[PDB]
Amino acid sequence: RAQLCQPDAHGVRRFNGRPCASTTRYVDGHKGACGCGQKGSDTPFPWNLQKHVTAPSERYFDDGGSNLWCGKNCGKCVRLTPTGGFVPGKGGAPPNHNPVVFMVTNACPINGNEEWCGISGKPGTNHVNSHGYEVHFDLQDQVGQVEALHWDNPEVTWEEVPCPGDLQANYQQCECHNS
Ligand SMILES: OC[C@H]1O[C@@H](O[C@H]2[C@H](O)[C@@H](O)[C@H](O)O[C@@H]2CO)[C@H](O)[C@@H](O)[C@@H]1O
Ligand SMILES: OC[C@H]1O[C@@H](O[C@H]2[C@H](O)[C@@H](O)[C@H](O)O[C@@H]2CO)[C@H](O)[C@@H](O)[C@@H]1O
Repeated sequence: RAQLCQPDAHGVRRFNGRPCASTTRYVDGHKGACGCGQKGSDTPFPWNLQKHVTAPSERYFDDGGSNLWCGKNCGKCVRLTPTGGFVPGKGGAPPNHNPVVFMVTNACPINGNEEWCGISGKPGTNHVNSHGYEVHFDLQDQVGQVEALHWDNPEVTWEEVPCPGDLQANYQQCECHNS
């Protein structure tokens, strides 16, 4: 048993009652779906390639909707805490369980990401991905910031939290701020 969050009666994986999420890492260089770069260009601000930022699965990104530009949850922050688990063959156990806060600045669409981001309802509606998680967080890794955490697709618990001050200030520059 590599996955430590066990499915509840509705199939949703949890760990001591808290909901779990799967995670992956990505590199693509795009500005992304919250507009965190210069208007009209596909160029991200450097901080949006360097900091702890995430592309959640589509139905969380837009709070049940399908908009892939200025989703409802752009600019939210989530605290992810490793459980020690992982999907066998698709991750590993991390060296510690320090929690890390990430800011939503992009989206992981269902199309082309069915295994991890193919979840057909928002959290709380008992819809899960193919590995049993109600939400997925794809972590930006342009500058190796996920490797610096030594995270290889860890299973995590997840919660929304207020953003740290520096990430709030960064988000103010994104086009979707106040949309
Ligand atoms: O589709 C989500 C995300 O997947 C990333 O690839 C995963 C891959 O699915 C998994 O089998 C392997 O173990 O890990 C990699 C890295 O997390 C891919 O890099 C992303 O572009 C994609 O958005
Ligand atoms: O990059 C600006 C462009 O972002 C689009 O979102 C993409 C994002 O670029 C990509 O990194 C991620 O993997 O997929 C999302 C969703 O397809 C956004 O949809 C566009 O409106 C925007 O112009």
